[PDB]
Amino acid sequence: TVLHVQEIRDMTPAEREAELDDLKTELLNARAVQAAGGAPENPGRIKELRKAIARIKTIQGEEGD
Amino acid sequence: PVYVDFDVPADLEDDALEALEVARDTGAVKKGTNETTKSIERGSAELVFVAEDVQPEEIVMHIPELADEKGVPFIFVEQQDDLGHAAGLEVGSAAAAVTDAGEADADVEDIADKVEELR
Amino acid sequence: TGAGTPSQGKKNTTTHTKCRRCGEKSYHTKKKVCSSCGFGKSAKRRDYEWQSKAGE
Amino acid sequence: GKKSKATKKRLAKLDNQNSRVPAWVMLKTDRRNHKRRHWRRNDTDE
Amino acid sequence: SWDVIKHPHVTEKAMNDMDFQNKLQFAVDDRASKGEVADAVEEQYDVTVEQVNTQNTMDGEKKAVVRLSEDDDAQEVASRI
Amino acid sequence: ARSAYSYIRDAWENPGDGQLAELQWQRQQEWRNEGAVERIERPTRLDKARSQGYKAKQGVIVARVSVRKGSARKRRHKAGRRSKRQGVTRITRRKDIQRVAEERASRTFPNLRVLNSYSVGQDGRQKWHEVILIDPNHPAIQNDDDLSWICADDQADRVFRGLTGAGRRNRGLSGKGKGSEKTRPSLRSNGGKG
RNA sequence: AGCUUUACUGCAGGCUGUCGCUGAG
RNA sequence: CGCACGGAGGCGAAGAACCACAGAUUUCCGAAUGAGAAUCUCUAACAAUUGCUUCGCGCAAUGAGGAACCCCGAGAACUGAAACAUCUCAGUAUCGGGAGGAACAGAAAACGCAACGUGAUGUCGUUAGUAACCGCGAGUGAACGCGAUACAGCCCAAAC
Ligand SMILES: [Cl-]
Ligand SMILES: [Cl-]
Ligand SMILES: [K+]
Ligand SMILES: [Mg+2]
Ligand SMILES: [Mg+2]
Ligand SMILES: [Mg+2]
Ligand SMILES: [Mg+2]
Ligand SMILES: [Mg+2]
Ligand SMILES: [Mg+2]
Ligand SMILES: [Mg+2]
Ligand SMILES: [Mg+2]
Ligand SMILES: [Mg+2]
Ligand SMILES: [Mg+2]
Ligand code: NA
Ligand code: NA
Ligand code: NA
Ligand code: NA
Ligand code: NA
Ligand code: NA
Ligand code: NA
Ligand code: NA
Ligand code: NA
Ligand code: NA
Ligand code: NA
Repeated sequence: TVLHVQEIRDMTPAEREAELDDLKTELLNARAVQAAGGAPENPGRIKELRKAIARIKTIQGEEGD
Repeated sequence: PVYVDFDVPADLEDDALEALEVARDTGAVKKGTNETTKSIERGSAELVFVAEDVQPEEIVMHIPELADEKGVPFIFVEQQDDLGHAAGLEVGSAAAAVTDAGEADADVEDIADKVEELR
Repeated sequence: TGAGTPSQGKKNTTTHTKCRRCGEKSYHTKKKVCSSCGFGKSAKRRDYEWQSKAGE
Repeated sequence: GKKSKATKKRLAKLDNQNSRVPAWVMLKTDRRNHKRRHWRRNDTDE
Repeated sequence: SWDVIKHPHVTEKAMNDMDFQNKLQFAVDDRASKGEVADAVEEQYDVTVEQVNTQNTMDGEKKAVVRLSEDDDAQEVASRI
Repeated sequence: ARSAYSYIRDAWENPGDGQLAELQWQRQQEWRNEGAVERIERPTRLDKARSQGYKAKQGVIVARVSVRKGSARKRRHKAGRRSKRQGVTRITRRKDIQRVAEERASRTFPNLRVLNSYSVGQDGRQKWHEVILIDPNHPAIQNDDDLSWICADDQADRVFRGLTGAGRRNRGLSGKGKGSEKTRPSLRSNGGKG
């Protein structure tokens, strides 16, 4: 959603890796907030964060990084 | 070993192989037991060579007695790759025959005689 | 001593355990052989024709 | 008894499986865990 | 590839270690050693790890009790998340 | 004229006479000290090997195998049996020693396939057979118009399914007419009565 | 069905001759 | 936004859902193959057996599975004979080894309606419960040929 396939492909190898580490961190902080039973959640995004990472990783494979 | 009834002196074997080398370049030779065997049978054999390091021995056992009942002279060689090399092959050879020497007819002749004498 | 109830009290030995290969609780930890799939005895999986009716 | 790391994971899972069907699943399906195991009354593997 | 840190283990007991001993507790991957748990933590939060204690929980996950140096303050670190 | 080979052949018609006799009395001494399966660089009976498909080429292997002589090594019954089935001493196996030899060889060389085998004598308590095996995976053979046939998948483990020459003979498939009612096309399809 | 024996019939096993391995005077 | 009809939230006209083909990812144990181990652990690995070989695991092979079918080996007993031993149950059950999408067989040292004839092999129908076997008891039991199906014929060893 907020992140599309093209946008990922228009990135440079170093831009994807950077975007990856970004997503991972957001994900980790979403999980942390969930660990604390934090309700300011948005269940739809924690689900998205995982798909995004999958997409970025998938493209890195396709693009040879 | 089983088909060998006499030991050929190193020196004699040296001369023999020598004649063989000139035999191929001056006259004609047959390489390989099958070809050798046919020479002895067809009579076109003058001097035949047999290696002493053949395994299985059946491959050559028949040469001695065959040559006798054909008057064709024969001599033994220790190595197998030495006879093969002398005949001009990259590989070894269990037996070879000088089908009409060449500028060696003199030598071959004496070698044939030297062996008869060697009993 | 009765072979019944009174002899049931000493049974605190572990033999058959979850099998690393087939997942059944048949791995004899003392024999190191699975009574179900043959793990530890056979590379091939344990199987017999008598495990079903002859014509089936 | 001395449990290994693998045995511990399995026991752990069995404990988790030993929970109830969440209340919302009842509603979500307009309306039972057949795998409820008691430590005393039942017997796990291994 | 598996990540080392899974998430913060927040429970009353976890708090006490945080407020009273400058310790943070994490649910980490069970294939991670104390040393790996140490690094990962320092990298993800920019702090200095003094000691790490682990436990393989009856939940199937591995718990780590990490003590920070006097320089860092567990409470403040845990707050930003 | 006679081939040199014909002499090897003619000598083996009477392994108990002539030079061959002395040869055997000697070899078997070394043989009795070798193992169950011995790979050998050259066929002891060249004529026979070549006659059976042998070839001085890459991927063609030969190994001598020794098997014990005699009837079946059988265990006496440990439960009720009618007199008919109480035998031990006179029972013989339905597979001949040469076939046992071909199998032991093929198991020694898991990647190879049995092409054929031939006898090379026996002493008082054992028989020796030389088995010719082929590497179905070597390109030297995959490209040989005379042997590439053994490369097909359906030739896998041919010796264990009795597709060998000694196999088919032992299966009573020699005759194409009278006497082979229970053998062709297979022992099993004929109810195992062959 | 277990058991017995100079019940009937067989089967292991032991002993013994013979052939092969096995050759020289 | 599976079964799964809740709560919250989200995705889709940047064409999602869903379907087809192709690709990515694909933890640990497992033939399980670096070594050990009840799915974990210890310090670079085709373990083991082979073929080729630059003789170095460099290039390859094997292993295990599968509903039954198929091929090669090992091979009962209850039962029937109104007892029972040969016979029968039966080359059945069961066991060992192994192939393939089918196996196996197969181009005559055949047949032998004996012929001035047929012409690789399976299989189906028949020949026939015939011939043959058998305490000649109970029982057991083909083939050639014929009508069909489908058809296809070749390569070495040796001589030179
Ligand atoms: Cl094979
Ligand atoms: Cl006819
Ligand atoms: K019976
Ligand atoms: Mg009792
Ligand atoms: Mg609980
Ligand atoms: Mg500890
Ligand atoms: Mg009785
Ligand atoms: Mg392993
Ligand atoms: Mg009866
Ligand atoms: Mg068939
Ligand atoms: Mg009667
Ligand atoms: Mg019958
Ligand atoms: Mg007939
Ligand atoms: Na219990
Ligand atoms: Na957790
Ligand atoms: Na093999
Ligand atoms: Na028969
Ligand atoms: Na009784
Ligand atoms: Na997958
Ligand atoms: Na391999
Ligand atoms: Na190597
Ligand atoms: Na009766
Ligand atoms: Na009776
Ligand atoms: Na009878």
